[PDB]
Amino acid sequence: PRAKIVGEGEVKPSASVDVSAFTAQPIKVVTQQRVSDEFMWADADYRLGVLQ
Amino acid sequence: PRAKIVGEGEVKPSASVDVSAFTAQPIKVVTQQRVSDEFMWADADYRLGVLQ
Amino acid sequence: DFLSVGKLELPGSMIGAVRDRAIDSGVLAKLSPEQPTIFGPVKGAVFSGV
Amino acid sequence: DLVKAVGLIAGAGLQVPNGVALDPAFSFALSTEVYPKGSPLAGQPMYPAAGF
Repeated sequence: PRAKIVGEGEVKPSASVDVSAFTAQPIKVVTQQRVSDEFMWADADYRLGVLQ
Repeated sequence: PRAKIVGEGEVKPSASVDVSAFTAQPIKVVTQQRVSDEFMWADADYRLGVLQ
Repeated sequence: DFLSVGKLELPGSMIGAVRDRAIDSGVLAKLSPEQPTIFGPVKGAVFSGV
Repeated sequence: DLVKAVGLIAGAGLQVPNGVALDPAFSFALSTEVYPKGSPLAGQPMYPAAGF
């Protein structure tokens, strides 16, 4: 805001404020993997941590 | 919602309920009144109790 | 078909109140130390030249 | 290409940049230079670069 020089008896004026705003919509994000149950068995048999 | 009679084989159906949403904007109500200073004095001097 | 979250118009949340720029208050207060006086005019004499 | 990019944010002297994100291929293009023995910042990387 900007000040203003006034004298004895002179009117003391006013200023203003310039506000604003922003919005954001919530987005849903996923990711899926298709793993055969025959694979998860070999994942624990040969002890290779492919899924872990 | 209304349930449906289901046989041991028939498909259990789904009902349809519609949920809506209202919105109420806040409103300000104001009641003003002006009384004279002499009157305000008169209420206090005579134990009148008008103001209360 | 089903109950969506679109019919139910959600309000939301407030991040807060941020000021765009850093405040550019002053510079005269940093260069020349404020020497306060009583109310009224001020006046000084300057003797120049040899 | 980076300094002139910063010079667009602090060029007007309004905003103050404090964060920078680079692409892995671009971070290698940044010439490894560092300051010589004389300067008071001797031994410090003059640019983000890679390897440091």
